[PDB]
Amino acid sequence: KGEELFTGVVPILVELDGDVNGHKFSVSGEGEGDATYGKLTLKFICTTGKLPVPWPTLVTTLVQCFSRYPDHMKQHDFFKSAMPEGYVQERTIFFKDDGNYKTRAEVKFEGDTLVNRIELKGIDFKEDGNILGHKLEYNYNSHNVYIMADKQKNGIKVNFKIRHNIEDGSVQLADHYQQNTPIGDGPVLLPDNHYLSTQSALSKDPNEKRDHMVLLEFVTAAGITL
Amino acid sequence: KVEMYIKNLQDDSPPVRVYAAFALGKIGDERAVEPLIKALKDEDASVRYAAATALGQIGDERAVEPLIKALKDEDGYVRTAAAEALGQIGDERAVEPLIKALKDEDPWVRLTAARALGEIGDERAVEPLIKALKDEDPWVRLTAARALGQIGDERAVEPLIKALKDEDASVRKAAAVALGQIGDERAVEPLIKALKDEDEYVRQRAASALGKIGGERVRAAMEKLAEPAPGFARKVAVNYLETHK
Repeated sequence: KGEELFTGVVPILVELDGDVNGHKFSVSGEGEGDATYGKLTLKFICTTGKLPVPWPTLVTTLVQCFSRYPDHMKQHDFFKSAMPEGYVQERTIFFKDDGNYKTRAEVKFEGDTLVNRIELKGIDFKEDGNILGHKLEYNYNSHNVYIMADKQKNGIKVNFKIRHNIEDGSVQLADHYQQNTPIGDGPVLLPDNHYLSTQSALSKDPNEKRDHMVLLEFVTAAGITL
Repeated sequence: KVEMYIKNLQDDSPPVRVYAAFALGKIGDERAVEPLIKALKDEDASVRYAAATALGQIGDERAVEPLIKALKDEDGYVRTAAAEALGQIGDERAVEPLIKALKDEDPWVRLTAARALGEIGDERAVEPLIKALKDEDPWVRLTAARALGQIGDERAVEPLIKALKDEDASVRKAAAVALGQIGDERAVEPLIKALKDEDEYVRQRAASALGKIGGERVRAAMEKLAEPAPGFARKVAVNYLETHK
């Protein structure tokens, strides 16, 4: 099953409910993924008005099952192996010298659709900091996402640092600590240590007057030899 | 390994080529410039996009004419990566072809070209960028404003004063930063008014724009503002008079 469900273009839905320093919001995303290209094409709208944080701070929260695993690495793809029952993903994200987000999501098929549902809580943000003071540039860097088997349970531990460009020419770091565990019974691949190498471009929809983000993303697994 | 990715650029499977191209832009080695220029004509648009992205990252001026050409690609993402790549390389030969791209059908392509023109810093962009301030798309207008700020040419001062009244808060905000960056003192009174703007971020940027302009003109406008102003505007002035002498 697992990887089988991903052989063509799969439609995606994303739903996020967040509350950061008391400002509640929600975001709905729609688009598609092509795991053979490690490619995502998505549009996200804030359905509750203006987004109280910068859109780039939410890119990682807003489907690593669409990463490209190369042929020789297929036995390390935990994400697709958990499907269709899917997995729970949890993070804490520490914005250096500022607040943090804690998040919990379920990623699974609902019908023919891969759906990411998330709840996000963030606190201790600085009112005129980079986040809440909207000082981040509307762009996105390339990163390496480090993945390891969870020694204790069927699942993985994942760690990385997101670099967020600030408009004055400095960089804000967001340290991600992540855990994924399967939802269902179907056994899962517990992978050797490896990483994903990511690329993302943010844009806007010229017909869209709501607060929104368009996203194009390319991700491949790597760091296993052959 | 750079050897390996250059080799994988030739693979049958487009995905293999795609991530070969990205990887090579990351490594930054000059050896890959030639084979990546080849990949700019790959039949797969994802490959073309990766190749263009990587050529921007390598920073090598031998990719400039090949990328000027990718400004005409049928794919808007490829054309976007081409414009961004030329901004990053900074070669002045890109200026007139990016000037043209200011009229692309895809507004994100227009936006990216305007960004790239600010990054180059070439004077020739000033007038077309001034026109892009009236683009239908507010993202383009914003980015044109920010690019004129970075070019720093005095011709943009009056058009930017006007943009300070644009219907979109984000354009007004970028117009205010740009005025601060240019430092021309005609901006003082208009900026003092933008301290009255409804949008808090417009307000704060007009405040730091005035801090950057400085000089006797700002000083006197603040002595006056600390008397007949109210709200944020008055705090800005009392604060300024404190810190500045």
